[PDB]
Amino acid sequence: QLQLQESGPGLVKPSETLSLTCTVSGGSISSSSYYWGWIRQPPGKGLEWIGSVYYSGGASYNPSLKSRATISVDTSKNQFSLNLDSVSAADTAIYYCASIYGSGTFYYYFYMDVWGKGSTVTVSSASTKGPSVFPLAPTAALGCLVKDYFPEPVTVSWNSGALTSGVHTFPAVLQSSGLYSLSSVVTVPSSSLGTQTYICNVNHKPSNTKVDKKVEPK
Amino acid sequence: IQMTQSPSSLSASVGDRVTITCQASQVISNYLNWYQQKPGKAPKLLIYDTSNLKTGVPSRFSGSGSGTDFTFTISSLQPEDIATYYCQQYENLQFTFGPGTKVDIKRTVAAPSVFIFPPSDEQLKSGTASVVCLLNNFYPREAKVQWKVDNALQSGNSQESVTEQDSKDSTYSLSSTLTLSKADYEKHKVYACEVTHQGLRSPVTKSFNR
Repeated sequence: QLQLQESGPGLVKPSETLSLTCTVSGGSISSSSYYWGWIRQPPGKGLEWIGSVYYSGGASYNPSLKSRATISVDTSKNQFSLNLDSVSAADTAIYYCASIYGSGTFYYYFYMDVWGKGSTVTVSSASTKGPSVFPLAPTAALGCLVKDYFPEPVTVSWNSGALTSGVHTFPAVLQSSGLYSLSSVVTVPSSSLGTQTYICNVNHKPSNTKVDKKVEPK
Repeated sequence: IQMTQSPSSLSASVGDRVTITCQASQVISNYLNWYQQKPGKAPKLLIYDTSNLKTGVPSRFSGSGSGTDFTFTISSLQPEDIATYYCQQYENLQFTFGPGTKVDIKRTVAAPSVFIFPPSDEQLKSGTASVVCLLNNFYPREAKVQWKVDNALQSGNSQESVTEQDSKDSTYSLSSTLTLSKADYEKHKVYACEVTHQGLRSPVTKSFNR
C-alpha cells in the first residue's frame, strides 16, 4: 500500500522560501502509472493544486504559482519536493502531497489515489515558542491546557493513544500575545478516577517538544 | 472559466438521502472524481470517473452525471459521513477543485454538560491564571457563555473555541478560557460561568471558590 509523508519546516519567514519534501513508502516513485503533485489548503478555504511532476522530471504547475513553485523529484531517495519562492502571508496553508494515478490508451485519465498527512505551514517573521502544559484536575471531566505556543499545530494524545472515546481536543485560539492556546479534555467515569491513571501526550513538532503531563485529582 | 458546487452548506438528519451537484468549467474531458475531507484530516476519494467507486468505499455512496452537470448522492446518511465534499476536474493541464459542500447532521436537541476548572498551581506560580469552562456534547452549535467574577460580568478577557461536529454522537463541544493575572486572581474568590443554551430550560451556572 502506498503511503506519503510530508516533512517541512512548519514556519517560514516572509519574502523567504518554503521547502517541503514528500517521501513515498510502500512503492517506488519511479512508476509509469503515477504523477506526484502538491495541493495546498488555506485556512477555511478550498483545495488549490500547486503542481505535479513525473518521475522522469516532467514538471507541471498552476498558472498563478508557476512563477514561484518549482517541484523536483529524487529517484535515489524516493521522494519529491516543492519549493515556493518569495513566500507571502497569503501562502499560509496546509500543504498536502498526493499520488496521482494515471492510466490511458490515448491519454492518461487521472485521479489522486493516495494523499499525504498535511503540513501546517505558517508564514510569519515571529520566532518559535514551545508550549507549557497545565493539568485540568477534576462522570467527571479532566484535561490538559497547552498554553502559549507558536506556531501551529499541536497534537495531544491520551494514555499513549489507548484512551480515545469521549476525547475532545479543542481547536487552538490565538491570544492577544500572538501565541496559540489549546485545550484537550476527556470524560471518564468517576469510579475509575482513583484506580486508572491518566496522562496527556502533548507534542509540538515545530519546537520539537514532547510533554507527558500526569493529571491527578485535588 | 467558472467551477461551482451547490449547495455551499447543508444540514440533514441521519438516514436522509442527500444529493450534491458539481458544474465543471468545460465539457468533461478527463476523469471526474469526488473527495471526502473530514475536519482536520486529508481528502479521500470515494468516486472516480463520475460513477465508479474505490474499493472499500461503502455502497451507500454513488454518483452520476454527464457533460457539464454532475451529481453526488449518498443513499443513507450515517454519522461519520460528515465532511466537506469536493469534486475534481482535470482540464487544460490543470487540476481544479470545486468550492466544496459542507454537510451537517440534524440531531435531537441535547443539553450540555458544564464543567469549570480552576487554574493549576503551576500556572499561578508562573504569574498568570486561566480558568476554563467546558461545555460537553451540546446541539445545536449556538450557545452563550458568560463569566461572572464575584457576581459581576466580565468582558474581553475570555475567548472560546468550539469543536467540529462529532462522528459518533454528532454533538459539538465548547471551551471558554478566562485569563487574569495572579494579582487579579487573588483579589477575588468566587468564579462562575453562566451557560445559556436553547436546550437548557434554566441558565446553568457552575462556580468555585478561592
